[PDB]
Amino acid sequence: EYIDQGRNPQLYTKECLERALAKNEQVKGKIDTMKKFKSLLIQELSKVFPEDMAKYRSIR
Amino acid sequence: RKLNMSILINFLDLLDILIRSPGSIKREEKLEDLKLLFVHVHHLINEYRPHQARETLRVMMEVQKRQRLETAERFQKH
Amino acid sequence: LSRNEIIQSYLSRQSSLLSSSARQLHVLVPQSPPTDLPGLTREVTQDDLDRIQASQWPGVNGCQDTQGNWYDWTQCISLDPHGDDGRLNILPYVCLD
Amino acid sequence: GPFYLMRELPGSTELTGSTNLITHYNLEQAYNKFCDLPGMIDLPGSHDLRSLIEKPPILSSGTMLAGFRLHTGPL
Repeated sequence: EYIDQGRNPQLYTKECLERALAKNEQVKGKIDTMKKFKSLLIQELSKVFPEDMAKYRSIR
Repeated sequence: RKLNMSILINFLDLLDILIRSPGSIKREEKLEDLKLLFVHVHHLINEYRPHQARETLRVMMEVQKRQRLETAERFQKH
Repeated sequence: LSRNEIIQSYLSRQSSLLSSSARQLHVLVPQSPPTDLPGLTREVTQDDLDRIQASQWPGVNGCQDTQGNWYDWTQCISLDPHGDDGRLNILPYVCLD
Repeated sequence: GPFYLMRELPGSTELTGSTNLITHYNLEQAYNKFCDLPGMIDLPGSHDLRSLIEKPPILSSGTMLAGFRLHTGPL
């Protein structure tokens, strides 16, 4: 179909590579926000529950 | 208190599942696991419900007794 | 489910906080090895019933507190477990009538 | 002591979506190259209806006898 449009199929290669990097960017970003949220949660729970988060950081 | 802290720590371990290996088998266990914990947190406090029931009878009786004596004293003054 | 937006997320915030909510907490209560029917097994006596009627018993007849104020079961307790202006309001345990 | 229903977290860094999947999958140099073949083939030929019929056949998917039966005059 891109040959029907008269372009290079190299453009289709570029677009498949770009969509691969787009999905990898989105997934790494979601995992990074989960990392920041876990860090914030353990900070605030260590503020409010000292001994329990101490034993959790011990056990890990 | 143990089940509260266990619920929070299993939520943190579910976050560790979602960080490390989302395709693991354990998350299904984990999405079952804290469910069982939540069931117990309800099942313990439902066991406060007969006790609360019995206890409200007790305080009702005390209030009942007090009101009788108050009316008695009120009437005697009159 | 599909989309959460600033206004709707803030609606979730105020609804959840209005459902839920210097220390001013209750005085901690330890474990209790003497319990009356199973644990200590007191033959029905009289000091325990007089304590449950007249005196202050902090596990049975009420909830005690820091700053000293006693609250029995029919009252509502105002506390502040956080360092904020938001106050926890424990409702009464019995609610007579 | 231990909390209820603690268990072992998975292996520290197995395959995730947080890695660079392309560089792990050996596809980096192709991207670094990449980031018309009608024109690149018109380097060879002249230019680049019935070609729509060519693309439609693409979307759908006795030589001596022909030279002997190809009789037609010049003018």
